[PDB]
Amino acid sequence: LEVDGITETIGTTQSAMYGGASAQILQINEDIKELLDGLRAYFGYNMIGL
Amino acid sequence: KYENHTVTLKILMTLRYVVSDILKESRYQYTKFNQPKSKFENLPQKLLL
Repeated sequence: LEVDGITETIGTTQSAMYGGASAQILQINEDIKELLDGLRAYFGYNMIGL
Repeated sequence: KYENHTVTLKILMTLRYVVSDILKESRYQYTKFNQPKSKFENLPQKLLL
């Protein structure tokens, strides 16, 4: 935007292919995957006979 | 000792300005985003000193 000699321009993280917060979601997903898979070791697999 | 003499000097002085004319006086904007209601704000003036 430009008015009477004062102008401002901004380029945001928002994009047609990715959302603004997509970066944080990607990191959170990464952390959860390590956190959950490691935590699944504390409980282990489930078994049942037949 | 210098009753009848001519004295010459070099000096430093602080800078000073006065306003002769105001150029691009008033610039405006109706800021509304992330506000309870519309607000009026005065953007910077330009001064000719």
